[PDB]
Amino acid sequence: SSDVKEFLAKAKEDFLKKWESPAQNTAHLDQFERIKTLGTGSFGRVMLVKHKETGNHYAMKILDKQKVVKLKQIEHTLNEKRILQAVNFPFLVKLEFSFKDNSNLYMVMEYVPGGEMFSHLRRIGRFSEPHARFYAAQIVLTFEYLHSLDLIYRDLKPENLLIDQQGYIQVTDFGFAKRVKGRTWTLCGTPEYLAPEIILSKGYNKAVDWWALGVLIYEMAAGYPPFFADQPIQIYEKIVSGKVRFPSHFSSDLKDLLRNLLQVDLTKRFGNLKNGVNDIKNHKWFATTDWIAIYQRKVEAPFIPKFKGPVSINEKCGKEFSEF
Repeated sequence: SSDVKEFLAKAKEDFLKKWESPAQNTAHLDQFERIKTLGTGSFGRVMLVKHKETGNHYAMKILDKQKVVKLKQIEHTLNEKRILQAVNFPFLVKLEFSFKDNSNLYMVMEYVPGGEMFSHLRRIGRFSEPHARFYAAQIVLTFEYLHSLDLIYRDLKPENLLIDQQGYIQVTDFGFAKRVKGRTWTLCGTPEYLAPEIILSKGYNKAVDWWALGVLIYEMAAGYPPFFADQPIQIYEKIVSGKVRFPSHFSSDLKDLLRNLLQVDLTKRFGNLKNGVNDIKNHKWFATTDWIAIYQRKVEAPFIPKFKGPVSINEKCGKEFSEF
């Protein structure tokens, strides 16, 4: 009943402290040793770095300030960082340090080597229902956490979910996340996951995440998404039709839960009803889920992945990123 209610009061207090005085320049570039490139983002390279004194490894995203200006992403970049430095939940990736210099912004991210659920679902084909359920449980709780903070996630999809070295889920990207009470209108996200009210530009709220959960659950258990096609536009068309076919092996409870998540009518969608998340949590498809044990990372994972161990002399855009 009320153990939940105080956990969330304390979570909000923690979030708001950090959200009202965000932390700045918490480290410096000369503290990290470059190892190699991990990849590329939009504004620059992602580097595997090693903290020179603690020995811990991080994914440091480098962001060219001028390229951020040029791609029209100042506000989104400020906001992403502000959200990341403020949150804290066992299935969310950490922003471990941030800092800036003349040329760049740096986001030193927690680095768990692994491989996305994207690559895993594709090469395994599909997950059994308890396997899907175990991941889904982690997203339910994660959304319950983000939503209590008025944060809409807005980018749920297999590619943003890493399967960690304990086989637990980690949400790895906060690119589209937005803090809003009430409603907002930005068309963003990967087409297969979008709620029809996003596509129709009628404004929408945190309930799109719950539609997107329903999409994810269906994909994990079917091996393919419920709404699909060659072109984004056809995908959008199929969603607005709202004609979901379930595989023959989907249990009754799964189909039941799925009709309530992929539910067009907001007065009926599981998630934002007067009962909120408990409507999902008490749902029959999750009767076997130990919520508390899930949060504590105690449930035995159904699969553990294969182990691994891997600037200008002028100041640029000082005013634009002063809040960074």
